[PDB]
Amino acid sequence: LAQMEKSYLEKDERALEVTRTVSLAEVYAGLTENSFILKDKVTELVNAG
Amino acid sequence: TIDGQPLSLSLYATPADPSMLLSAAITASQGGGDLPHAVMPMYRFPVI
Repeated sequence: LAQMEKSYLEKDERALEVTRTVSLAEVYAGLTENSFILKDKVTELVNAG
Repeated sequence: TIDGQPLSLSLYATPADPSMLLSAAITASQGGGDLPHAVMPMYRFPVI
């Protein structure tokens, strides 16, 4: 336990904490294969389930 | 004597005394602990 604890304390560094906000409509539009508009496909798939 | 026994008595040699046994404790001297390389951790002073 002291071996593993000392290894954790020697190998622990701070961070690089990156938040990436991803809009799925952009990914569905830039799909480059059967790409679509999300707001129309949702009402299409809801009214035609 | 007339019977062949000697007039002058014999010499009595002294036996050896029992010696005193001796022992000893020889001692060794190994090196001390040398300091390793220090690493800086991520926590503050009361935590470490």
